[PDB]
Amino acid sequence: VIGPKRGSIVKVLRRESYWFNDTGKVVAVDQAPGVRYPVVVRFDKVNYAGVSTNNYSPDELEQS
Amino acid sequence: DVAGLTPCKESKGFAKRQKQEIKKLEGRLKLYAPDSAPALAINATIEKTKRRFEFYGNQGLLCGTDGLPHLIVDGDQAHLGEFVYPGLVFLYIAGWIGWVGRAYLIDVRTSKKPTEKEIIIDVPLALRIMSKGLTWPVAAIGELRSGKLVEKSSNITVSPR
Amino acid sequence: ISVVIFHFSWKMQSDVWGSISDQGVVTHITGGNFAQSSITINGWLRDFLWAQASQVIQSYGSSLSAYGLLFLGAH
Amino acid sequence: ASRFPKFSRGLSQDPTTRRIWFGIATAHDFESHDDMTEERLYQKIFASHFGQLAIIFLWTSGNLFHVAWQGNFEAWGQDPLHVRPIAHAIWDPHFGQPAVEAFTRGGASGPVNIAYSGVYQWWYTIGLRTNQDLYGGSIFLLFVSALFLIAGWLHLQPKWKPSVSWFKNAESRLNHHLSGLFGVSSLAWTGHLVHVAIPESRGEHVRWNNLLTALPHPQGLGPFFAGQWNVYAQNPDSNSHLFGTSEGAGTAILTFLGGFHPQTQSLWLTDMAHHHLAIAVIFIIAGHMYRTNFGIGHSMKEILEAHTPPGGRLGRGHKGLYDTINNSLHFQLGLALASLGVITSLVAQHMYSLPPYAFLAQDFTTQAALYTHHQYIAGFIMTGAFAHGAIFFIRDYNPEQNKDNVLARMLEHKEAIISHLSWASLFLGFHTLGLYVHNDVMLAFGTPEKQILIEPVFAQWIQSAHGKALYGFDVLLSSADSPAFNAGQTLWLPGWLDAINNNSNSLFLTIGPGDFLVHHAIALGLHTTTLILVKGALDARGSKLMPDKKEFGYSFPCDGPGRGGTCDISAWDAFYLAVFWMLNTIGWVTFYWHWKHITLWQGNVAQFNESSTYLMGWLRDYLWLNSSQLINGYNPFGMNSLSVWAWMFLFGHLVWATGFMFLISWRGYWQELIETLAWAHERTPLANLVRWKDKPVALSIVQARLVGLAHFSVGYIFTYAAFLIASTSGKFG
Amino acid sequence: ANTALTITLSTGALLFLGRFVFLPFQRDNVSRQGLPVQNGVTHFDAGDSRAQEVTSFLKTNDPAGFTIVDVLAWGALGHAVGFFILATINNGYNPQF
Amino acid sequence: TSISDSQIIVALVSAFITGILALRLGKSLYQ
Amino acid sequence: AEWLPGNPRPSYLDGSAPGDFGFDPLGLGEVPENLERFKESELIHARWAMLAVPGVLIPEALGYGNWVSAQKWAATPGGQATYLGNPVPWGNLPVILAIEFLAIAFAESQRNGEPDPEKRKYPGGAFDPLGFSKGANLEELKLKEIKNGRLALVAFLGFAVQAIAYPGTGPLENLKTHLADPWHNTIAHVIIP
Amino acid sequence: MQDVKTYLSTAPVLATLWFGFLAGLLIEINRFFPDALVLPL
Ligand code: CLA
Ligand code: CLA
Ligand code: CLA
Ligand code: CLA
Ligand code: CLA
Ligand SMILES: CC1=C(/C=C/C(C)=C/C=C/C(C)=C/C=C/C=C(C)/C=C/C=C(C)/C=C/C2=C(C)CCCC2(C)C)C(C)(C)CCC1
Ligand SMILES: CC1=C(/C=C/C(C)=C/C=C/C(C)=C/C=C/C=C(C)/C=C/C=C(C)/C=C/C2=C(C)CCCC2(C)C)C(C)(C)CCC1
Ligand SMILES: CC1=C(/C=C/C(C)=C/C=C/C(C)=C/C=C/C=C(C)/C=C/C=C(C)/C=C/C2=C(C)CCCC2(C)C)C(C)(C)CCC1
Repeated sequence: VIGPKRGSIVKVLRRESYWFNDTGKVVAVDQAPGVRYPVVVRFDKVNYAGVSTNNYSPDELEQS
Repeated sequence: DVAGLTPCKESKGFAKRQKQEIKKLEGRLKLYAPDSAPALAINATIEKTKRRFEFYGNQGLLCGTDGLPHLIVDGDQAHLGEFVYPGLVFLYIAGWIGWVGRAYLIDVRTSKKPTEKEIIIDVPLALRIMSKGLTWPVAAIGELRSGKLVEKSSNITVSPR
Repeated sequence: ISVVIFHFSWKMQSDVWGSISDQGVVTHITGGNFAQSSITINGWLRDFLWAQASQVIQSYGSSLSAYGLLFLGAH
Repeated sequence: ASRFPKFSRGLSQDPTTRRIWFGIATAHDFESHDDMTEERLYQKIFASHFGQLAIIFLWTSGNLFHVAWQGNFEAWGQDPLHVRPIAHAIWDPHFGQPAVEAFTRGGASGPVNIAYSGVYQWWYTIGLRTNQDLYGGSIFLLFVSALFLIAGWLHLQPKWKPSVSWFKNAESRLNHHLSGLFGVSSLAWTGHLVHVAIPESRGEHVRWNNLLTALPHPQGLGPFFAGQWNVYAQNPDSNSHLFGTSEGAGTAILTFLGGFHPQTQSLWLTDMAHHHLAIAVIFIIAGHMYRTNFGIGHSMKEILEAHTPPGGRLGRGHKGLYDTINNSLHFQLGLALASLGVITSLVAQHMYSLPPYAFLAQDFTTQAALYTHHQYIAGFIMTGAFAHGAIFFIRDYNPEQNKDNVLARMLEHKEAIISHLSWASLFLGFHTLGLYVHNDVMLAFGTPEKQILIEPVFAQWIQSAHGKALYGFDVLLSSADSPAFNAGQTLWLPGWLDAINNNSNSLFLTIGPGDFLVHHAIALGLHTTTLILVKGALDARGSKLMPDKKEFGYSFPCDGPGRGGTCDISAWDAFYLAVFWMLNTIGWVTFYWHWKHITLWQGNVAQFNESSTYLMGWLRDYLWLNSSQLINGYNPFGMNSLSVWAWMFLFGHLVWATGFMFLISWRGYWQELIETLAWAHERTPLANLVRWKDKPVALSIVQARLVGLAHFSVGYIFTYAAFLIASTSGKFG
Repeated sequence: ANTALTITLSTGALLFLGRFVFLPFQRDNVSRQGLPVQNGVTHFDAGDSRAQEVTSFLKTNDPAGFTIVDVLAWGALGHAVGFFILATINNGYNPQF
Repeated sequence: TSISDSQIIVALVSAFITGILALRLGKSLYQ
Repeated sequence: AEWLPGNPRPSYLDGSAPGDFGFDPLGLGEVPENLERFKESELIHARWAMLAVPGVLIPEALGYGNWVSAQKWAATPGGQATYLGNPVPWGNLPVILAIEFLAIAFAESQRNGEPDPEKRKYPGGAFDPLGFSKGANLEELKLKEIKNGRLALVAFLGFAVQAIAYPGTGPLENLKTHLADPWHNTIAHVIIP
Repeated sequence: MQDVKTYLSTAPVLATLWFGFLAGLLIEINRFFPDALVLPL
């Protein structure tokens, strides 16, 4: 596999993210070799633009 | 006397203001018949003013140059009823309100649709939360000591540095 | 609209509104100073905004004190 | 192609009028110019500093020359309490005869201006007596400014240009500036006071032709080198002394009396001489602290590294601060402006209560103008300090070298700082406004006894600790048994207690509930302006709305309407928003000072004590009441010498409203209107022959904000200055 | 009060303090702090011709390393102490505690 | 006492020289 | 343990050091080198207080006045300091203080310039002319030293606070007053009047 | 009645009810205990 399991709770380590130090649910992880941000994270609260989902690389997500 | 303020009982300016207000009310009264409702209203005004000034005199308020009660908020034992006692009452009420609001927010973050609970308040839940504010300081100290009052800095969103 | 109502108020208090005596002498609320004071912005500041505002700011302690309270609150 | 903004290729290639505006407005941002090297930057800054010094000295020399040429300095000196100072003559071709004869004051032969800068009192105190003295001073200062211009040109030449390392020599610069610039200058000034000012105030005439002949003390330099310095304080001036006259004069040159001169209501010249001597000694000693070339001193960097708490509460402490501060000119500018603003506030607060110049306390308009001047200057300087701190964070802050030191820790918990400033501002504003509205409603309903009048007992306790016996606290120089009172009763207390127990002056004025409310309003203003400025400084590098704000610079318009809208998201916009609050706060401060002093000078302080507790009193008994003579400067029945101040009053109102125009309507309306007008000009006959070269465009967003701010500030300053001077000089009371 | 005696005694006392009891401490502190550095390197190493330490004026033959600059510094401190003493003795101010 | 015309012209000449030096410094700052 | 029975000890205070009862509610000794500095400072402070207490009690017991009024000569101009009643010919204000400064600076400098912390606390050598280090009772002697030392430290703090409480009175006179009316003259006169 | 109770539980209706009750309480208190600057105790 690439990153966290599907449905797992992950905490964001991206400093520039609206959800830094916030918990989200993993929706899908793409196993295609070459994708830089394969992990899809759903969040309970929206950002300023109104989006509640984003893409992260496994190295900037930690398990709870 | 606590900054050169005389007690309002023997303050000449306080009595002068009493006399001036009563005289103004009586002057307003002279133009109405004794049995008329406006006359009753003005006489009620006069009684209200008299009792107000007697009450102010009886509590040992400090009047300055002329008649104006001045409040001492340094913690003096002779003036605890001006700021410390009502201040504590305010602190109890304000802490009540905030504590119960916080409790309601906590109790609606576990709901499936918290935003609907914030725009449409769960009145039974809200009321049984509000009932808990009687002993709010004890709960606040308990949560502070147990560590359930303050969120750890590692779980709070912060902007880049 | 503000300038229109100010012009109406000053013109009426100056040239129209007033009191007439038994002899027939007509005195006006302001005194007919619109013809010589409205030509100057200082005249508007002094003879209208400053002179005619003496009552709203001295209304405290009377039945017009609510007008002074709302004057300051609107400010 | 090398157009007017020769320091910016992008502006030069702009085919609009924006090129001209931004070339005018970005000239002194040397770091932003193209092909800019740190060496050239430092040398340009050095030469610009020389130019500013030359300009300042020219300004003061022009003041001297105009007072000498068109003033009544000699007549004023012969009779200070009944002569109005003259600033300069007026030659306005637009005046009428009534204006010519209205402005002929001060015993002049034509229209003149009456000075309110205190230069007459200041020059009389320091020994200047005749117009020839002032002319000589003006010529000397012209020479000094010429010398500084020559130096500024010289150090820009190839063989006299300093190096970057020379500019970064912090220890040598501090040593020289503390020892010579501060200490030796004060030593020279006390030498002047001993040799010229004091003998002049005692009737003697000491000039350059008899400096080596005139003996400052009968026992000259004997007791100085014998260690028996008390000889220089044996015979102080009596209380019957008349300034400038030998009657009642003494022989002491360095006294320690304290208090005020009974006849001039000002500090003793000998006390100021001893002051300057003492601080000169202290500064000269302090300037020997750092290590320059002789193996003794301190290493400031090592001092900063050494100062780290072992417990880790401050992190790494002050490690890396030396390089951060020495490499960043914006940090140095911010620190300098912070200190200068604090010191300007100190000057304003200390010269009204402790007047250093003779017959300056009697000049009420001069005192009020000086206080308002220096307070507004201080406020602007503080805003500049915070703006340059923000610029430091954006352009000069490196997180790599500043790792876990005090600056990084401020950036780390900036949310706590901003939230606590918000809480303090909210609490102060809510409760002060609520108390004021409560008092307003109680006065409105005819029941003044129901006011919430809180006695400022803490400040009154401090006053009692300073010797004020009015409040009866009897502690710390208000009590005879206090050790401080016993220690001081021999040296200054005889004068200090007499001066502070005199209620006719402004030394520790009596305060009450109105003073409590207005000081809390002042605290609200300071806290809110600081909130805005610190929020701008700490959110300058980024935020949740704009994490990459550092790449966009200091002053950028916005980030577009995305993410909900990003108007005023830059730190420059925080400064823009804080200028309004500082103007408001200094307005409150000066309003309080002015009203307190009007009711003090007129002798009826009961008006302030009774009316300052509610805002209708502020509107009616201060603003409406004191503007009656102002607005009557010119009327249908004539005009008087206050017509100029009435005209400036209205002028400031107009500029304030024009600032409103530039602040409300933002850009697009005017761009479309200018499009229409360009079409109209291009289609009009006999006028399409005339063509513009720069395409006319509406003002930019940042430029619009700055222009509106400038209009707002100019209107504020002119309106309040006109009102202040007209109401303090129309009734000399 | 004797000016010469007081000045001489204070200057000698502070010179002795600087030469015998405080010389090692001052030497250790100047060794720890060292020359002020501009950015990584010293001011002279950064290209400041006027920041070079004056070795010729700092040469000394005193076995403990006492330099003429140190002599001036400790003598200035001693003179300051002596003049403080002289001015306070010849003062006439008695707080009477 | 009042200043004379000789003093006035001396001040004017000094100001003219200071203006020359100012223009020189401005030209030195320009390039 | 010790200072509070059953209380867990802080890790940095094992109990081997003399007087180590584990009393550190504020955690001032968390940093080891700061703890060593605190040990040295505690010993110096305690020794000074030990030497100070007899210099406060004996002169008052012998009728030469209390310690608060011991400097009272220096406050007056021309105090003419005395020792056991006999005036001190060299006891003018500008010589004894200079002698103090120079001599104490010498001793303080010699002490500051020794590397070993153990000798920074217990130098020995020339400071033990009567031995008292050859025997095996050395450690318990250190414990006795620190015990009398903290006791004297609290005693001198009591001297000072009582000096503020009753100016013009000596500690031994305060003891006499307590012996006179032990149930009317106590600390309660100051904290709850 | 479920929908009516839900509407009455909305933020503005509940705010109106609560603030009106508070205002009535304060007004009645001032009716019986007026013009007091000091809490008597
Ligand atoms: C926008 C800037 C500004 C302006 C226009 C003014 C304007 C004024 N100030 Mg303010 N002031 C300001 C900023 C400003 N101030 C700030 C930032 C400070 C804080 C440092 C002060 C502190 C201050 C004080 C403390 C005083 C004034 C005074 C004055 C007034 C007299 C004019 C003057 O300053 O003489 C201009 C004079 C000069 C340019 C000459 C100054 C040079 C000195 C004398 C150098 C001395 C060193 C000497 C050369 C060394 C000798 C060398 C060798 C022999 C050893 C005038 C109203 C005075 C006043 O109100 O009197 C009525 C007064 O007492 N100001
Ligand atoms: C020692 C004082 C000092 C120094 C050396 C500097 C130097 C600098 N500042 Mg700082 N600043 C200062 C004080 C100082 N400032 C103060 C006191 C404030 C608070 C008001 C500021 C606020 C400030 C801001 C907010 C900014 C700077 C910027 C700058 C840089 C560029 C300035 C520029 O483009 O000039 C050109 C000069 C101007 C554009 C000024 C034009 C004239 C103004 C608008 C006033 C005009 C008023 C009125 C029209 C005239 C009178 C009319 C009459 C009828 C009454 C430069 C490094 C800028 C910077 O670093 O960019 C990143 C920047 O953004 N400064
Ligand atoms: C009189 C005008 C005015 C007032 C009252 C305020 C008030 C406030 N400003 Mg604003 N501001 C103003 C003008 C004003 N500003 C102007 C001209 C500028 C320049 C653009 C700014 C720029 C500015 C900035 C940049 C900042 C503020 C901030 C603040 C807050 C400061 C803290 C405070 O006082 O809390 C007390 C609160 C008040 C005084 C607000 C009024 C409260 C009312 C009276 C109570 C409600 C009454 C009633 C129930 C409502 C009835 C309505 C309806 C329900 C019927 C506060 C909300 C700062 C802030 O928000 O920090 C927290 C901040 O960052 N302001
Ligand atoms: C009762 C308190 C006390 C105790 C138990 C100790 C115990 C110790 N000290 Mg410490 N010391 C004390 C007080 C004390 N000292 C004071 C007050 C000072 C300051 C002068 C010192 C200064 C000191 C130094 C500088 C050194 C020691 C050392 C030692 C050790 C070896 C000497 C010894 O056994 O002392 C035995 C102590 C006694 C038997 C106390 C007897 C009391 C005598 C007779 C004096 C009492 C006279 C009188 C009442 C007070 C007047 C004072 C007088 C000097 C005029 C041992 C651990 C040495 C060490 O550990 O190195 C290995 C060491 O280097 N101590
Ligand atoms: C923050 C600013 C502020 C403050 C501190 C006050 C304070 C006060 N105002 Mg003012 N007022 C303000 C703003 C403010 N007002 C504003 C903005 C306005 C304009 C709308 C007014 C207009 C105004 C008027 C017109 C009047 C007042 C009055 C009063 C007084 C009593 C009001 C009242 O209901 O008390 C009565 C006491 C209570 C309601 C007590 C609280 C009861 C709750 C339910 C607690 C119940 C007990 C609790 C559960 C247990 C506590 C413990 C127990 C031991 C006690 C009080 C001194 C009145 C007065 O008397 O003037 C002196 C009055 O006539 N004010
Ligand atoms: C942003 C920033 C900046 C700026 C800042 C600022 C601007 C600040 C300010 C600040 C300030 C503005 C401060 C102030 C302070 C003050 C203080 C701190 C005070 C103190 C006081 C005291 C300590 C006192 C004492 C006393 C008294 C009380 C009286 C009597 C005498 C005595 C002395 C005892 C910079 C650039 C740097 C950088 C970055 C950051
Ligand atoms: C050879 C030798 C020796 C000896 C030597 C000696 C002894 C030396 C000395 C030296 C010295 C001895 C030096 C000194 C110096 C000093 C100084 C350098 C000072 C300064 C001062 C000052 C600067 C002051 C000032 C002042 C005062 C205080 C008063 C008046 C005012 C005034 C501020 C001005 C012998 C035999 C041992 C042998 C070996 C070698
Ligand atoms: C005597 C004479 C005459 C005439 C004369 C005249 C005509 C004169 C003029 C004069 C003038 C007409 C003068 C002017 C002056 C000016 C000045 C002195 C200025 C200064 C300035 C500065 C110094 C600076 C500036 C700046 C700026 C503003 C910007 C850039 C930078 C700088 C800083 C460079 C006659 C024929 C009658 C006859 C006889 C001879």
